[PDB]
Amino acid sequence: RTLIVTTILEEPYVMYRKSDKPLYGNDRFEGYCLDLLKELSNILGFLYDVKLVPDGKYGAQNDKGEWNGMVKELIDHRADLAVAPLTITYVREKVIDFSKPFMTLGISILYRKGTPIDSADDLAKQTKIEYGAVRDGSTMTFFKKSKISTYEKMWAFMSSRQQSALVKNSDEGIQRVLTTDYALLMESTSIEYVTQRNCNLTQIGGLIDSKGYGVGTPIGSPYRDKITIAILQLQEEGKLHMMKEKWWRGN
Ligand SMILES: N[C@@H](Cn1ccc(=O)n(Cc2ccccc2C(=O)O)c1=O)C(=O)O
Ligand SMILES: [Cl-]
Repeated sequence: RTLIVTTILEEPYVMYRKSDKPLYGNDRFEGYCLDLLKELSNILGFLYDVKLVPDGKYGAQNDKGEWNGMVKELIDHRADLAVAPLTITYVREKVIDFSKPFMTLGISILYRKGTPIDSADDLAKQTKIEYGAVRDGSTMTFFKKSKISTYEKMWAFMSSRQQSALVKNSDEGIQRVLTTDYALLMESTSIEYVTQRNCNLTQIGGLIDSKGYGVGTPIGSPYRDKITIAILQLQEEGKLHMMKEKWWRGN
């Protein structure tokens, strides 16, 4: 059985290789998730075929309980595994299984260096520095559903200034931090990726929430626990660290 692996284009997890050489099948791709998949294949001993998810979505549910994205590929048994920066969540666990996480991350703050600002409190108790998040993304949702006193104030701040505090996308948000007295709330993985490449930017404070990326499988898949095992081995031997450094390290 050659396993079908659903995944999604997302830098630096999954990208097309910058090459016109005759590369076919799995060889067309590179990135952290491709390296992880290669290690998993070698530990477990499986053949695999990487397939980009056709609708280009991670996976969410409609009012009819119908799913899309990589999650739907697994549910429909059109993929054996999903190896991507796919968040392990309560709603997804109802319909698919996940290995234990290969990466743990959380919302944090991206801002300029050399400022007194040190945490989320330093932003909430002031208005001279604008702060927001990518509109309609996981990060904004967190602040909109959070009952944590301090994050309720931040959302009340971001929302009252929806037009200029909530950006269109990461690229826009990053440029906004670079070109104005602005702080962007974004996942720690992305902040790390951007700060490695912009010496003028830095992360502020610690993790605001916590979640992990896991390998998705259909419910009952006999590969799930084996993949967890392999992940732990990689973690313990320092391979996940070197895999992360390989892709994240900048100049
Ligand atoms: N992990 C998410 C998808 N995903 C993946 C990488 C990632 O950086 N983000 C964060 C993100 C991407 C684009 C725009 C906004 C945001 C955000 O942090 O809100 C994700 O939401 C999921 O599983 O649905
Ligand atoms: Cl588990």
